[PDB]
Amino acid sequence: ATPACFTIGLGVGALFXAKFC
Repeated sequence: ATPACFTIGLGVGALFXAKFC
């Protein structure tokens, strides 16, 4: 879901977890 599929909880892992963590 492009930006709509950012993820309120996990989204961080996919988004923030993608470069970080």
